[PDB]
This record gives sequence, C-alpha cells and structure tokens, in this order.
Amino acid sequence: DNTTVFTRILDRLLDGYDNRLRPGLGERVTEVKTDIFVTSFGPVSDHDMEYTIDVFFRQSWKDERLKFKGPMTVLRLNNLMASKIWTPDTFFHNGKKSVAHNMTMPNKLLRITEDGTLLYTMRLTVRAECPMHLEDFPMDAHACPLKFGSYAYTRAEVVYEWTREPARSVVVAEDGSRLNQYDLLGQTVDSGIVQSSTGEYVVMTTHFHLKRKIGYFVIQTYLPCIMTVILSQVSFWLNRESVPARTVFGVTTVLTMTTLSISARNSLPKVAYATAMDWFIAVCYAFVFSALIEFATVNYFTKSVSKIDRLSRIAFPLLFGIFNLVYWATYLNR
Amino acid sequence: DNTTVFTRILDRLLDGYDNRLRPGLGERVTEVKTDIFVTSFGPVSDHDMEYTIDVFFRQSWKDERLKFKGPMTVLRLNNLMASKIWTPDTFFHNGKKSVAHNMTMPNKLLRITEDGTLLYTMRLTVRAECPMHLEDFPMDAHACPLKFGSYAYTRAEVVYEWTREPARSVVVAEDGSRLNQYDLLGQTVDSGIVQSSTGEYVVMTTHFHLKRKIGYFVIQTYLPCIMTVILSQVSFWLNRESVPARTVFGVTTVLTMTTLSISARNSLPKVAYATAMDWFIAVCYAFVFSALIEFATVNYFTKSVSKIDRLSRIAFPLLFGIFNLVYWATYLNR
Amino acid sequence: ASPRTVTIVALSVALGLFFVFMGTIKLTPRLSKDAYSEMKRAYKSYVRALPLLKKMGINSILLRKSIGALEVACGIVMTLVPGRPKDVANFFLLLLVLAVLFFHQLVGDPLKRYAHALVFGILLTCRLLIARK
Amino acid sequence: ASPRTVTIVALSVALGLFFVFMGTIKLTPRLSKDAYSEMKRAYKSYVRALPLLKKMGINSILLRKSIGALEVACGIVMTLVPGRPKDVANFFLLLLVLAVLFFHQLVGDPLKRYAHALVFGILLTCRLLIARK
Ligand SMILES: *[C@@H]1O[C@H](CO)[C@@H](O[C@@H]2O[C@H](CO)[C@@H](O)[C@H](O[C@@H]3O[C@H](CO[C@H]4O[C@H](CO)[C@@H](O)[C@H](O)[C@@H]4O)[C@@H](O)[C@H](O[C@H]4O[C@H](CO)[C@@H](O)[C@H](O)[C@@H]4O)[C@@H]3O)[C@H]2NC(C)=O)[C@H](O)[C@H]1NC(C)=O
Ligand SMILES: *[C@@H]1O[C@H](CO)[C@@H](O[C@@H]2O[C@H](CO)[C@@H](O)[C@H](O[C@@H]3O[C@H](CO[C@H]4O[C@H](CO)[C@@H](O)[C@H](O)[C@@H]4O)[C@@H](O)[C@H](O[C@H]4O[C@H](CO)[C@@H](O)[C@H](O)[C@@H]4O)[C@@H]3O)[C@H]2NC(C)=O)[C@H](O)[C@H]1NC(C)=O
Ligand SMILES: CCCCCCCCCCCCCCCCCC(=O)O[C@@H](COC(=O)CCCCCCCCCCCCCCC)COP(=O)(O)OCC[N+](C)(C)C
Ligand SMILES: CCCCCCCCCCCCCCCCCC(=O)O[C@@H](COC(=O)CCCCCCCCCCCCCCC)COP(=O)(O)OCC[N+](C)(C)C
Ligand SMILES: CCCCCCCCCCCCCCCCCC(=O)O[C@H](COC(=O)CCCCCCCCCCCCCCC)COP(=O)(O)OC[C@H](O)CO
Ligand SMILES: CCCCCCCCCCCCCCCCCC(=O)O[C@H](COC(=O)CCCCCCCCCCCCCCC)COP(=O)(O)OC[C@H](O)CO
Ligand SMILES: CCCCCCCCCCCCCCCC(=O)OC[C@H](COP(=O)([O-])O)OC(=O)CCCCCCCCCCCCCCC
Ligand SMILES: CCCCCCCCCCCCCCCC(=O)OC[C@H](COP(=O)([O-])O)OC(=O)CCCCCCCCCCCCCCC
Ligand SMILES: CC(C)CCC[C@@H](C)[C@H]1CC[C@H]2[C@@H]3CC=C4C[C@@H](O)CC[C@]4(C)[C@H]3CC[C@]12C
Ligand SMILES: CC(C)CCC[C@@H](C)[C@H]1CC[C@H]2[C@@H]3CC=C4C[C@@H](O)CC[C@]4(C)[C@H]3CC[C@]12C
Repeated sequence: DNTTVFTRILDRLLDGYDNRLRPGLGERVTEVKTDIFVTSFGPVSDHDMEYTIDVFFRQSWKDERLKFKGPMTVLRLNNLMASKIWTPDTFFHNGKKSVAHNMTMPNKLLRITEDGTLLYTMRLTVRAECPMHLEDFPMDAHACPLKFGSYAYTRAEVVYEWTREPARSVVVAEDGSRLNQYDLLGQTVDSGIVQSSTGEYVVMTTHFHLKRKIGYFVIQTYLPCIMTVILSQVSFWLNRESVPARTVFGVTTVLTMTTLSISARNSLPKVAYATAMDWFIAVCYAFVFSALIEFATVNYFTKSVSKIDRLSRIAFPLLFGIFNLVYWATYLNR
Repeated sequence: DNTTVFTRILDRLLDGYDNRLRPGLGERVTEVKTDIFVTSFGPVSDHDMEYTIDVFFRQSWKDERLKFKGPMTVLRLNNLMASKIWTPDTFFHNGKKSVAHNMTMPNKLLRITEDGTLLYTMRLTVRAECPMHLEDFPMDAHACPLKFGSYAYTRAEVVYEWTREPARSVVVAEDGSRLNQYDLLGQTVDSGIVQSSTGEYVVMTTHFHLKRKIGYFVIQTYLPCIMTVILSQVSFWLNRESVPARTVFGVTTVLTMTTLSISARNSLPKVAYATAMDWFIAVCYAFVFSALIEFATVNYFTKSVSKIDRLSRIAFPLLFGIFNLVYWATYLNR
Repeated sequence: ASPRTVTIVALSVALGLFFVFMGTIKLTPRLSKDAYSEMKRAYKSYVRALPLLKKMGINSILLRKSIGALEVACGIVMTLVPGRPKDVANFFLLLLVLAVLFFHQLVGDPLKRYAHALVFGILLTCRLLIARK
Repeated sequence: ASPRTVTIVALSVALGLFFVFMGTIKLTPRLSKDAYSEMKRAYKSYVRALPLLKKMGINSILLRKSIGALEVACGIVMTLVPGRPKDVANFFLLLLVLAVLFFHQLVGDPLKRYAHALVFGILLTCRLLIARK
C-alpha cells in the first residue's frame, strides 16, 4: 500500500519533466546555495605542488517542477533519483577551467522538501594544484586555492552563493588534519568571475593558509651550523704557537660545514631561486672560513698575544649575533 | 553481412553454455598459465609497511566449450564478453587470504583462439603489505612479496603455472622504477600451497629484493659524526694550560653530537628495536664525551706535556678506526 | 666565603644528592614505583640491544643493580667524604654517564629522557675542573 | 733543495696558474666559450640573489670583471713577483674564495660545482702558513 502511493508520486513528478532545461531558463536566474565540510585535509605534495582533500560537498537549490504533496513533507530518496533529474554540473577546477582530479563515491544523497527545495550532497576526494613560493623557506606560508563552478552555465544562467555567512559556510573538521610538516592556520572564503573563451562563469574560491613548521630544520640545519660557528671562534682563545692543532681545527670545521650544507638541500627539490636557509648556511660558511683565515694572518706575524685575536674575539661573535637578530626578525615578524 | 556472420558465432558459443561450471569440472584439472608485466613499481611506504605496483596481469587458459570455426582463427573481442563467460576469480592477497587493495580499469582484453585458448589481461594497481626488518637500517634489504591465487578453487580444481621459465615469466619494465630511496636489485619467482579454514589453495608468489641506499644517511648523519669525533681528538694536541678554551671545546662538541643525534631519527618511525645507525651514533657520542673526560683527568694532574694526552693521541684514533672497519665490514659484506 | 668554595660544595652535594636519588629508583621502588617500572623496561632493552653483554651471563637485573650501586656509593661520597676519594667518585660517575648516554643513544630515546643525565654530565666534569687550585 | 723550498714554489705557481685561468674564463671566452656562457649565468643569479648589491648600481658585468681582474692580477703575482707582495696577493685570494663560496652556498649549488674552489682554499692558506720560517 505504501509503495503504491509513493510510486504514483514519483510518476507524477517525472510526468512531462524535461531534464534538458534548467529551472527558470526563461523566468529567473537559478540560485544555488553551497557549503563545504572538509572531513580531512590530505597531505601536501611539494614535488608536484598539489594537495589532496576529502570533503562532503553539499548543494541546495529550488526546482519548482518537483513540487509535491503527500504524507511526508520531505522525500529522502535513493541517490539513483539524482541521475534521473537535472542537477548542476558543478566541478572542481584548478586555475581557470581545467577540471581537477575528482573521485566521487556512488552514494550521492538527494532530499526533496515539499516546498520544492533540493539537497544534493556527494563525497569527493579532490587533488588540487597549489603553487608554492619557497623564497622564505622554511619560514614560508602558502594560500592553497580550491576553485569550483559551473562548466557550461554562465553567470547569466547560474549563480553560486554561500548557504550562510561566508566564513561559516566552509567548515573544517577538528581532527581532519593530515598535514605532517605544515600547520593549517585557517582559510578564507571568496567568490569571483572568470571570463574564458566559452563565456563568463562564476567561480567560488577558498584559500587555505598554510604555514611551514620550522622545527625540523632548526634541529637538522640551523642549530648544528650555529654551534659550528661558535665552535670555530673558540680558536681565537688558543695560543698562536699551536699551528698544527689550529690548522686541523680550521680545516675540519670547514669540512663539517660542507657536510652539513650538502645534506640540508638533499631533500628539497632543485629550485632555481635561493631560499632563506641557503643564505643562512652561506653566511655561516663564511664565518667558519674566515676564522681559519684569521689564524693564517696571525701566524704570518708570529715571530705576545696577537692583537688580531683579541679583536676577533669581539668582532666575530658580535657580527654573527647581529646577523641572527636581523635574519630571524625579518622572516618571523611576517 | 560481416556482422551477421559474427553474431551467429557468438550465439553458437553461448548456446547451452553454463558459466557456473569450470571447464573440466568432471574430467580434468583446469591449468591456468599466468605471467606478469610490471609497468611500474610504485613507491614504498615505510610508515604503513606497504608498497604500490601497477601491472599488466595476463592470464591464459583453454576452455573447450568456446571452440569455433570461421574466417578468423582468433577473435579479438570487446572486454564486455569477459563478464558473459566464466573466468578465474584470481585476486592479489597479502598474507594468507586477505585480498589486497585492487583497482582494475574497465578495459580487460579478451582474445579467443580457434583452438579454444583464451587470453585475458587486465590493468591493475595493487597496494601490498611489505613487512620490513629495520635492524640493519640504513643498510637493510627487504623481500616484498606479491601473492595471488584462486579464492574459491582448491588445488584439486585449479592450479596455476608460469607461462614460460619462471624467471622469464615476471618482467619488470626498464624505466618503471618509482623508487626514491630504494634500489630494486631483482626479484625471485616461486609458488607454494596454503591450507586455510576453507581448504587448500595454490599461491603464486614473487619476492622483490630491495636494498636501501645509504647515500642520504652517509651525508646527513655518518659524515658529520665522524668529523666531530676527529675534531674532538684535536684537543689532545692543545696545551693543558688553556682550560677555558678546552672546556668550551668539550662542551660545545658534545652539544653538536646531541643535536645531530636528535635530527637523525627525526624522520624514522618510532621502532622499539635499535638500528645500526643508533649504535654508530652512540659510539661516536662516547668518544666525544670521553675526549672531554680525558681533559678533566689531565687538568687534575696539572701542577710538562701530559702523558695521558700523548697516549690518548694514539689510543682514541686507533680504536675509532678499528670500530669503523668492523662496523662497515659487518653491514656491507652481507 | 669565596664563590669557588661555595660553588664547589653545592655542585658536589647536589650531584650526589641527585645521583643517589636515581640509584635508589633502580633498586627500591618505594620512592616512586612508577619510575622503577619504566626504568626496568629501559634496561631490558639495553641488554636486549647488546647481545654480547647477555652472552657472558650478565642480565638486566645484574646491570641495573651495579649501576645503581655505584651511583649511590659515589653519590654519598661526593656529599660527605672529603679529599682525594671525593674526586675519585667524581671520575667514576663520569665513567658511568657516558655508559648511560651510550645506552640511551643506542635505543634512540628522545632528548627529554636523557636530558637530565647530559646536564649533570656538564656539571659533573665542571666540578672536577675546580677540584683544587 | 729542501722540501719546503720546493713545495712552496709549486703551490704558489699552481694556484696562480689555476686562478688566472679561472679569471680568464670570466673575461675572455676564447679559452672555453661554453665555460663563459655558463659562468655568466652563475653571476646573474648571485646578484639577482643579492638585491642590495644591485641597489647600489653594481651589475653582474661589473661583478664578473672585478673578481676576474683580481684573480689574474693576484695569480700572476703569486707566480713571478717574490717577496711581501707575493704574500699580500695570497691574502686577497683568501678574501675572494669565501666570497665565491658565499655565492655558491647562497644558491645551493652541488659540491662538484664549488669543489675546485674549496680544494684550492685549503692549499691557498696552507701556502701562507709556509710563507716564511
Ligand atoms: C572529473 O569528473 C568527471 C565527471 O564525473 C569525470 O568524467 C569526465 O566528465 C566530463 C564532464 O564533466 C567529460 O567532459 C569528460 O569526458 C569528455 O568527453 C567528451 C566527449 O564525449 C565522449 O566521451 C564521454 C566520456 O567518456 C562520453 O560520455 C561521451 O558519450 C563521448 O563518448 C570530450 O569532448 C570532453 O573534452 C572536453 O575538454 C576538452 C579539453 O581539451 C575539449 O577540447 C572538449 O571540447 C571538451 O570540452 C571530455 O573528454 C569525462 N571524462 C571521463 C574520463 O569520464 C572526469 O574523469 C573526472 N576527472 C578525472 C581526472 O578523472
Ligand atoms: C578487490 O576486488 C574485488 C572484486 O572486484 C572488489 O570487490 C569485492 O569482491 C569480492 C570478491 O572478489 C567480494 O567478496 C567483496 O564483497 C563481498 O560481499 C559478500 C556479500 O555479498 C554482498 O555484497 C557483494 C558486494 O557488494 C554483492 O555483490 C552481493 O550481491 C551482496 O550484496 C561478502 O560475504 C564478502 O565477505 C567475504 O569476506 C568476509 C571476511 O570476513 C567473510 O566473512 C565472508 O564470508 C566473505 O567470504 C565480501 O564482502 C567485494 N567488495 C566490494 C566492496 O566490492 C574489492 O572491493 C577489491 N578490494 C578493495 C580493497 O576494494
Ligand atoms: C659557548 C657555548 C654556548 C652553548 C650554547 C648552547 C645552547 C643550547 C644548545 C642546544 C642543543 C639542544 C637543542 C634542542 C632543541 C629541541 C628542544 C625540544 O624540542 O625540546 C622538547 C620540547 O621543546 C620545546 O617545545 C621548545 C623548548 C624551548 C626552550 C629550550 C631551552 C634550551 C636551553 C639550553 C641551555 C644550554 C646551556 C648550555 C650551558 C653550557 C622536545 O624534545 P625534542 O628535542 O623534540 O626531542 C626529540 C624528539 N624527536 C627525536 C622525536 C624529534
Ligand atoms: C685530520 C682531518 C681529516 C679530514 C678528512 C676529510 C675526508 C673527506 C671529507 C668529506 C667531506 C665531503 C663528503 C662528500 C660526500 C659526497 C660526495 C659525492 O657524492 O660526490 C659526487 C659523486 O661522488 C660519488 O659518487 C662518490 C665519490 C667517492 C670518492 C670521494 C673522495 C673524497 C676525498 C676527500 C679527500 C679529503 C682530503 C682532506 C685533506 C685535508 C656527487 O656530489 P654530491 O656530494 O652528491 O653533491 C651534492 C648533490 N646534492 C645536494 C643534490 C645531493
Ligand atoms: C655565547 C652563547 C650565546 C647563546 C645565545 C642563546 C640565545 C637564546 C637561544 C637559545 C637556544 C634556543 C633553542 C630553541 C629550540 C627550538 C626548537 C623548536 O623546534 O622550536 C620551534 C619554534 O621555532 C624556533 O624556535 C625557531 C628558532 C629559534 C632560534 C634558534 C636559534 C637561537 C637564537 C639565536 C642564537 C644566536 C647565537 C649567537 C652566538 C654568537 C618549535 O616548533 P613548533 O612548536 O612550531 O613545532 C615543532 C614540531 O612540532 C616538532 O617538535
Ligand atoms: C686521519 C684521517 C683519516 C681519514 C681516513 C679516510 C678513509 C677513506 C674515506 C674517505 C672519505 C670517503 C667518503 C665517501 C663518500 C661516499 C658518498 C656516498 O653517497 O657513497 C655511497 C656509497 O656508500 C658509502 O660510501 C658508504 C660509506 C663509506 C664510508 C664512509 C666513511 C669513511 C670510511 C671510514 C673513515 C674512518 C675515519 C677514522 C678516523 C680516525 C654512494 O651511494 P649510491 O651510489 O649507492 O647512491 C647514492 C645516491 O644515488 C645519492 O647520490
Ligand atoms: C667578507 C670579508 C671577510 C674578511 C675576513 C678577514 C679575516 C682576516 C682579517 C685580518 C686583518 C688584519 C690583516 C693584517 C694587518 C696587520 O698588519 O696585522 C699585523 C698587526 C698585528 O701584529 P702582531 O701584534 O700580531 O705582531 O695588525 C695590527 O696591528 C692591526 C690588526 C687589525 C685586525 C683587524 C681585524 C678585523 C676582523 C674583522 C672580522 C669580520 C668578519 C666578518 C665575517 C662576515
Ligand atoms: C667506556 C669507558 C670509557 C673510559 C674513558 C676514560 C677517559 C679518561 C681516562 C683517564 C685515565 C687516567 C686516569 C688517571 C691516572 C693517573 O694517575 O694519572 C696521572 C698520571 C700522569 O700524571 P702527569 O704526568 O699528567 O702529571 O698518569 C699516569 O702516569 C698514567 C696515565 C695512563 C693513561 C691511560 C689512558 C687510556 C685512555 C684510553 C681511552 C679509551 C677510549 C675508549 C672509548 C670507547
Ligand atoms: C657579499 C655581501 C655584500 C652580501 C650582503 C647581503 C645583504 C645586503 C643582505 C641584505 C638583505 C638580504 C636578502 C634578504 C632576502 C633574501 C631572500 C632569500 O630567499 C635569499 C637571500 C636574500 C636574497 C638575501 C640576500 C642577502 C641580502 C641582500
Ligand atoms: C657497553 C659495551 C660493553 C658494549 C659493547 C658492544 C659490543 C659487544 C658490540 C658487538 C656486536 C654489537 C651489536 C651488533 C649489531 C647490532 C644490531 C643493531 O641493530 C643494534 C646494535 C647491535 C645490537 C650491536 C650492539 C653492540 C654490540 C653487541
């Protein structure tokens, strides 16, 4: 008995229904309200400059052709019904019009309210391009965009709006973070317009603001280099008559800095521009090299405690300390 | 005209065909010849102890029910025909009977020869478990298995054999390597039997022999540690009357080794057992610590060049050199 | 008194006070049962990670007792007994910290676990440098 | 003659022979056109990676000429002219290698690129240590 009543309702809805025509194609503009729940923010691939994200993508719109009256005010139907009616062809595209990789599960819930409002949500895994500027690496931040919109309908036919306040229309799960070496500080939600060869389209954009975590590189590179620079300056306190010992000191320390420098970029991709870390390593290398050069000058004048050593005991620590203050203040105050 | 002739052939083959019964279910054992072409050996995930592989999986067998005679001796048909006939339910399983992740593309070529021989190949991406023993890390090697067989048919019903010589039945593409920190030395092909709760099954196995590349860790950890140990022993050549300088030397060098040790395992997973690298770092730490302990002893007897320093100049370099010979010979001769 | 006279006593007492406290943990769990429970786990791994140590009949129990015995014996000496034996105790502790640091680094424990030993290692040697004028 | 007398001459001549050879590359591509083509690329990056260097009107061409000019001037001096000026040239080269090594490390080039400069840096200073008895 119950099935017969619902079978008639479905037949009535599809009787004379033309899924080839969008609602309001001749009367008004179809307004689609959208919101995104990020179930997990997948890992970031620096080599490919891309990132993965798993979301519950929810879309809602009104289609007056699907009005009905019956025992229930809302029809929670199987997702199979979605393929039988017209739905927006929304897709996630990286850049201007290139659709990004999409993996949609078969389940796509469809709920029709008696008023004719439709709720249509799907589970998607989107891999998107996130170009990165690594000039400030490892103290850099990136805004990874997520852009989507209509493929075929221009702004004069379909417009997208956020279901609620734009900030509250994109929600990130509390424990969905899959980032290893990045911290998700937040995201900004915005919308814009793109004019392509096929026309003008509405694009909904969200930027996820990521900040690199420096802890790994502080332990791996910066700290060993700082101790090496400090270690090299201890030579100024040794007596000038220990030429074999201090020469081995200078050469060995330069070798250590060379080894540390080689392993620092072993992991990073071969980018043409120089990063902030390279500048720090290069300056430290100069200090270690200069420490040995100072001894060579001292030995040349060895016939009393060298005046060059006494001054180097102050100039070298002072300049290096000043350099750290400017370097860290420059890349952290931002 | 051509379509009509081929339509009749297909109808004749399917006339009275029972796809529920394997060929030879009452006369003989169905022999299936298999070979694998590895198009790419995907990356290895140490954290998950798994690996990915993309292959063209080819299977061939004879089904006398599909004999035919016509203008062509071989029918290169659409893969849709495969679903309409009986095919082996071969799957890739990790361990004993747990089917591993499989991603098969829609295309599954089917070719039927006039003799009744069938060729059935499919494109698969298999993620498989590869348990790793990291005792010899980073000088370790692993044999990652790839096991597959019938899910429902026992050895008394279905048996798998290699199409040709077992070594030549598994071919790896020359440029298919997707390994970053591993080297694929080769693979060994074998077959065995597994007795499960549901019966006894034939399992075809291939082991891929992987060897870790030590170059990254030599630059990152071993070399800085070796130079630090050498650097610490330079103190024995400094005069005993430089207590402030040599104390800073000892403390600073110990700090550097502490920093290097912390960053060495920063990347490795938290495994309970100790690796080969840990032993090397621990021994180097003792040498650096002992260098400072030697000076403390020397200062205690400072009222002439210390006899302890003269002996330490030989004992310390000698023991460390011997330790390297035993360590590297132990983990490389294998 | 002179800063050197005051400073040496504080380090000598403090290190013996702290090291004897550690030695008690490895022996008697009365002060902290949880500490002994975790401590025995650490020494189980060390011997298990030093086969030859266990190939000569030496077990973790014998290892745990010996280290605790020497730390307390040397810790009290550095607190009460003056003179040359006081410095001799300091050297022996210096010969155990590296062994402790050779075990923690032989299992890859984080800094927090072995930070305390390293800090006192610097102080332990620093005290020896100020043993006498 | 004495090993020191022979050794110093070889290093002094060789370094001046090699460094003048490098200075020619940065100036005249006749010896190796390919070397100059790649060399100018390196110095384009260095200034581009040192804005303030380019904010004072200093371009790569001026930078390339200056370094090449000093290396050849100091390289020939270390080969022919004896006495104190010979050692002064050595110090100036020591003051340029770090600048070269401060540029290569400021762009993250591999070891092979800047290995030659580092090796001669050790020899260049070693020669100075044996400047006189
Ligand atoms: C992302 O999600 C989509 C949808 O689920 C996946 O399928 C792709 O959907 C697109 C629409 O959203 C399709 O355009 C695309 O395939 C298109 O095929 C057109 C030709 O039509 C033939 O093929 C389709 C698909 O098999 C078939 O249904 C149809 O009956 C025909 O046989 C092409 O014209 C079209 O090309 C478009 O872009 C090119 C860019 O150069 C233009 O030149 C064309 O004019 C045109 O605008 C397109 O190829 C669907 N593709 C597939 C494989 O299903 C995507 O696969 C998902 N992304 C990923 C990465 O998987
Ligand atoms: C690997 O490749 C396979 C094949 O393409 C993918 O699909 C799985 O195929 C298996 C056979 O090779 C199926 O067993 C498995 O689903 C099974 O479903 C049985 C119940 O049948 C219902 O569901 C199926 C699938 O939707 C449907 O066709 C059928 O009409 C019924 O509605 C289960 O009994 C079976 O469980 C088996 O293992 C459990 C282990 O505990 C036993 O207890 C059971 O007795 C039984 O032996 C199994 O679940 C197919 N699964 C899916 C999702 O399609 C796999 O998905 C591929 N792997 C991966 C990781 O995707
Ligand atoms: C003239 C000589 C000058 C010598 C100056 C020495 C200065 C200090 C030297 C530094 C060496 C140690 C650096 C450690 C950095 C990391 C600390 C850290 O993160 O500690 C905690 C948490 O720390 C924090 O969250 C930040 C702590 C900030 C405060 C640090 C204070 C340091 C004081 C040093 C005093 C030195 C005095 C020397 C006197 C001779 C977590 O431990 P991890 O290091 O992560 O342990 C390893 C874990 N894993 C392998 C899995 C990665
Ligand atoms: C008493 C003092 C004792 C001092 C002893 C010093 C011993 C040598 C010190 C070692 C420091 C350098 C270590 C370099 C290791 C890597 C070399 C290497 O791989 O070189 C080539 C290729 O080398 C090989 O294939 C192997 C070479 C083996 C032979 C090495 C000979 C070394 C001789 C050293 C002589 C030192 C004399 C010192 C005298 C005072 C490739 O260059 P990369 O290092 O990969 O460049 C970086 C690239 N990337 C950042 C992208 C990773
Ligand atoms: C003559 C001696 C002078 C000594 C001067 C000392 C000045 C004070 C500094 C002393 C040592 C500081 C050591 C700081 C360790 C920080 C470790 C770390 O990872 O810090 C991160 C915070 O970032 C930093 O600390 C950045 C580096 C700070 C500065 C480091 C150098 C010291 C300051 C400059 C010294 C200059 C010495 C000049 C000598 C002449 C925290 O990371 P996170 O919480 O974002 O996530 C990490 C992740 O979860 C894994 O754990
Ligand atoms: C008083 C001074 C004594 C000095 C004694 C010196 C003895 C000879 C050693 C000199 C330095 C050797 C430097 C070797 C660098 C090797 C770099 C490397 O990566 O080597 C790998 C080969 O493996 C090794 O070389 C392993 C380490 C060898 C030994 C390193 C230490 C030196 C020997 C022991 C010295 C002991 C000193 C005692 C001092 C008292 C190659 O990797 P791959 O080809 O497999 O792939 C790498 C990847 O593609 C990225 O490039
Ligand atoms: C990027 C550029 C890096 C440059 C690094 C240079 C390192 C070496 C510097 C050597 C400077 C001195 C050269 C020799 C001058 C001279 O005549 O010295 C002899 C006398 C002292 O004689 P005696 O008392 O030793 O017998 O000397 C005197 O009477 C006067 C001595 C003055 C010494 C001044 C030292 C200044 C050190 C500054 C270090 C800055 C490091 C910056 C690193 C980025
Ligand atoms: C895992 C264990 C690590 C142990 C590390 C120990 C490091 C410190 C070793 C100190 C040994 C000496 C202790 C003091 C003995 C003594 O009486 O010394 C005074 C006299 C010398 O007096 P003076 O001539 O200096 O006035 O002394 C003498 O007349 C005799 C001096 C003999 C010195 C022997 C030195 C042996 C060094 C071996 C180093 C092995 C390192 C192994 C690292 C794993
Ligand atoms: C050889 C001497 C003169 C060099 C002096 C360098 C001085 C002027 C400093 C001041 C500001 C510095 C720059 C600040 C920021 C960056 C971005 C970084 O991604 C690479 C290094 C680079 C480009 C620095 C290079 C060195 C620099 C230009
Ligand atoms: C404190 C003193 C006595 C320690 C002496 C250690 C000597 C005996 C050496 C000889 C062989 C060595 C072992 C050889 C191999 C391994 C496997 C590695 O994954 C961890 C270290 C470990 C387990 C070594 C520990 C140290 C060891 C036992």
